[PDB]
Amino acid sequence: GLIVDTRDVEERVHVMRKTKLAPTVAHGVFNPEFGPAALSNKDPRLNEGVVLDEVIFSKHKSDTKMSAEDKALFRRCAADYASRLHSVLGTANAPLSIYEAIKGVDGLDAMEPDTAPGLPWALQGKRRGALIDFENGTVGPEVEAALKLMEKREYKFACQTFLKDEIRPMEKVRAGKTRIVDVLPVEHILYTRMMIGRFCAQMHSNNGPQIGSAVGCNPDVDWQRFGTHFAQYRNVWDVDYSAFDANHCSDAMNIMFEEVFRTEFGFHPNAEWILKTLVNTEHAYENKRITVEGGIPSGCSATSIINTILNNIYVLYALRRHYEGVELDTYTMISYGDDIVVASDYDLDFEALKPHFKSLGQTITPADKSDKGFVLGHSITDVTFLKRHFHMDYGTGFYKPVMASKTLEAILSFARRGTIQEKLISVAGLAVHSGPDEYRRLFEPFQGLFEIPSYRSLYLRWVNAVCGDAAALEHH
RNA sequence: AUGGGCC
RNA sequence: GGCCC
Ligand SMILES: [Mg+2]
Ligand SMILES: [Mg+2]
Repeated sequence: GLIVDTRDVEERVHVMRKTKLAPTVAHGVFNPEFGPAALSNKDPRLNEGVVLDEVIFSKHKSDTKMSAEDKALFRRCAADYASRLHSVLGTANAPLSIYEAIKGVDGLDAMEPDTAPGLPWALQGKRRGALIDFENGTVGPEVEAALKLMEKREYKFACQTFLKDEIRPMEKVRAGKTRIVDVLPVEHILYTRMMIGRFCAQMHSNNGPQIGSAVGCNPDVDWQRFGTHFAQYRNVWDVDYSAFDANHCSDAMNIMFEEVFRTEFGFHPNAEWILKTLVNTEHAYENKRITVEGGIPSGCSATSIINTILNNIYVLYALRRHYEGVELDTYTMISYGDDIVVASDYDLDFEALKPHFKSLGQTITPADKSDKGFVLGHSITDVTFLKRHFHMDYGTGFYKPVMASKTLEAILSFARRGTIQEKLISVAGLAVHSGPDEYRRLFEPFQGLFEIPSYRSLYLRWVNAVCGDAAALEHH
């Protein structure tokens, strides 16, 4: 978004730490073009004269402003999408109890007991268990006091910046393109869950093309559902954004929140108010305090669902800004945050749509880059969604999420000390869809050192997961 | 080092 | 704990 202020405060918030990721035996063998993200300025792998802390805020280039006519247009799309959405989810969106916000419900995971609390708790050595009782689902004085404030709508907060200790393409490491997480205070997360926790549960349970969202899906078993759905259309588009999160303009955010979370849909009046506190935020990084306008704080605030809803409304608004008579049935789409798959039988011109996404401050481009702009005819077996391809399992005939072996190799070449065993059994679950031969190759560097799940066991597990009867069929 | 999914 | 946004 738009960085309006850049002040320097005396007290300092720490981030620059060492990476917990370490090279495994696989690394020496596979030799991936991947590595831990740069977390320091003194990182020897960084390109000369490349200032880390400067490349982290280079995503905030502007809070694009919309005219009155586009705003009224956007509002129309938001209300149309809100309509479909709640039409499918229902309208039992009353607040959750504090107990229910902490433990969650069906469709909603409980809160994480041992993660960061945000500010200003980080300036007091307090963990999450020190503020909240994740057992009995209870909160302490500070929190409760903070809840009243939020009830009063007089709550003020700041985001704590964290560099993401993940593996990335070496090109992005060297370019110091480490991604960051805007850790919000723990009370904010909780209150958000109270205000919109039921809604999020419903979204997770109802994931699919109908609501245009994959949040809460399980690739292993939903690829079949999503795959058959999309192979059903003439055109399919793998659309990429750049800085989706950052490029949400206040206009757009403010209109979605107003349109999707109205009290008539069952929401407590504070739902709209809490979300709106994500627009203009103050971000604390070491000795720096940075006030930003526009953009959704990445990681802490039903971030995925908000990013997904917006994505749906962006597509409907672009199409409508270019074509006449466009409705939600004109096309079909599933998204997960910024990740998106769009499909239609009309020769929709996504090359012409670019400017219209620009009118929102968003930059769309084809996934398959080598191709000059968006083409037509592409089928679902060409796109990526959630870093997985849609391939046909020749054993069952079901679609299966296949990850690129280069990616898998990367994942297997770095690990957090003392978790290699768990991680493997975890990655095996993903590798099984590559096939027997690839599966063997991938884990070969680990054989005789860890327990590698057999291809057969994970395969049988999958077949049942995806379609229990298909398993029974193989027995009749 | 996180929101949220999925194991 | 691990992956995916
Ligand atoms: Mg502004
Ligand atoms: Mg994609």
